[PDB]
Amino acid sequence: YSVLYNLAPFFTFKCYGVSPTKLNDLCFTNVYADSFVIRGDEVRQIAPG
Amino acid sequence: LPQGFSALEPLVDLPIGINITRFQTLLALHRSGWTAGAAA
Amino acid sequence: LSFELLHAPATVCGPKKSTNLVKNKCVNFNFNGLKGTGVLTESNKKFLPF
Amino acid sequence: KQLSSKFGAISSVLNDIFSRLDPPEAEVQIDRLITGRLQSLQTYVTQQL
Ligand SMILES: *[C@@H]1O[C@H](CO)[C@@H](O)[C@H](O)[C@H]1NC(C)=O
Repeated sequence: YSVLYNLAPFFTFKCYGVSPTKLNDLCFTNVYADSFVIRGDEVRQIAPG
Repeated sequence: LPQGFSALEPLVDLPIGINITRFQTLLALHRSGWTAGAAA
Repeated sequence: LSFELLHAPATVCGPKKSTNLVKNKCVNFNFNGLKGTGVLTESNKKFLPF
Repeated sequence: KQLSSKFGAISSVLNDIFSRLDPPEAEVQIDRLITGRLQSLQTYVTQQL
């Protein structure tokens, strides 16, 4: 939680779900990290619901 | 099948994460053409 | 990224903090990031490996 | 058993909800949990009296 953040200038870390302040007290069995690239204002399309 | 109660504990769990729809069982032929023992 | 729990125990946990197994006090405790009640004493019931 | 019942919530444990769900959120969830428990205990008290 410290190598992917506070290395570059600020990212667009605006998301709904798990709290950024709750990342230091949460246990998860498995994580599915998928990476992709989009164009322009399609960030809103990547959202639950 | 013998008459009795015997639970089966989970020996190991495999996170294979693939589609499985058909299963095939293998056997062996004893060489000592070949002789096949009793296997029910 | 998806942060979900499954039937298997959580192998990866966010809290690193300061590892300790100290006792002989009585205030309050936390286990696996989940609050609860009870005093961690001896267990005569042997668990299965899974 | 009614205490162990989820009453149509995400989980029956308040501590897991507090450690996972957003602290601004889950207020409705814990409210429905406590009012279901209140209904169960008031039924128990009425039948006991
Ligand atoms: C597995 O394959 C069968 C037959 O091709 C198909 O009907 C089924 O939807 C598949 N399951 C998954 C999870 O892909």
